[PDB]
Amino acid sequence: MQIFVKTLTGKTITLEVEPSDTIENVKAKIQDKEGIPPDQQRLIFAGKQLEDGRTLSDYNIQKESTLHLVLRLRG
Amino acid sequence: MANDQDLSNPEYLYTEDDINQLLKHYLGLDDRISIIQHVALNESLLLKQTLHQVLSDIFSGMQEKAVIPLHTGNNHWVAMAIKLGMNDDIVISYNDPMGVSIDDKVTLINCIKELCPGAKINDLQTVQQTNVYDCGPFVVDNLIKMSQGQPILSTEEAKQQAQNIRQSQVNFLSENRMITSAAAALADTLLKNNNRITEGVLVDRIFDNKILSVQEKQQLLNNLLDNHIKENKSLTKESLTRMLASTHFVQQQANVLLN
Repeated sequence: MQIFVKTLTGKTITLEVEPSDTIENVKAKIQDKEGIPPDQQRLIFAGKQLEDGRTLSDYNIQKESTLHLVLRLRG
Repeated sequence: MANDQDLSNPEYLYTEDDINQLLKHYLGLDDRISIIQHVALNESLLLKQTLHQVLSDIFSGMQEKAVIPLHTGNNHWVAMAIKLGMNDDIVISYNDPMGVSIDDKVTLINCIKELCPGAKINDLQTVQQTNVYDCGPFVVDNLIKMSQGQPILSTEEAKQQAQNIRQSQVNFLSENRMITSAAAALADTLLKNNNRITEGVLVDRIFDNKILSVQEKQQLLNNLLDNHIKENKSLTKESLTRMLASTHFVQQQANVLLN
């Protein structure tokens, strides 16, 4: 299924995912596409930060859901 | 892989990516053709912005023509092509493989009238698709013929050739999946643990690679130098894979690279 990730620069990333994908898997896909290290990524769905070892279905992410991506400063 | 990814299924349903890969294969050597990747009827703003961008590039001479597989519904794509006619006018040719007039897609029409009311619209309105799964093959074949200035398949020709055009397209899709998988494996070995790599680091990693022979490094690097390694761009896994997939090297050694 298709999900979208909003970024602070106003661009929307489109990802192809499975409900069984881990959050870490989703961060790996963002790294593959955007060059962003997973350790710099914090993902949010509907007011909940996404924990790396959970799956997309743990958060009831749906087809065409939108996530929010925030990058860490420094680190 | 999911069962709905099996190319041997005569009823395989094309994805947006399949269509894009086929148009790039059959039309993409000509840099002056815009191949539009993701545009849908249920995205009025994005659709108006993409059409504005395409018409601007054709008017401003940066592009000669454009092919647009427009997604209108469940597994349904319509073929829209845009080009410069012989009378200093923009010519919009269109065919729905179901034979529905362009007037049924009012959001598209009102978008074209709003953006270019002085464009000519050739709605070829030709029934071709005879089942729910053949929209993919025909949008691809239509866009190629329209951008070549050749007549699209008639209703009767479409019935005879439906299986042939699908066969040769999925033959490419199968070869292309292999090339992309090889390119992605090679990208992994070159990227190591990095989030991005510069073209300069890419060159040094190919030099230092302990798997490829001297002759393989030489072919790969000559391929890259032909179109890349000019400004030390920073690459991701995705853009490196695309770069490698386009090399003669990976196309000629994809199987060796995977086994």
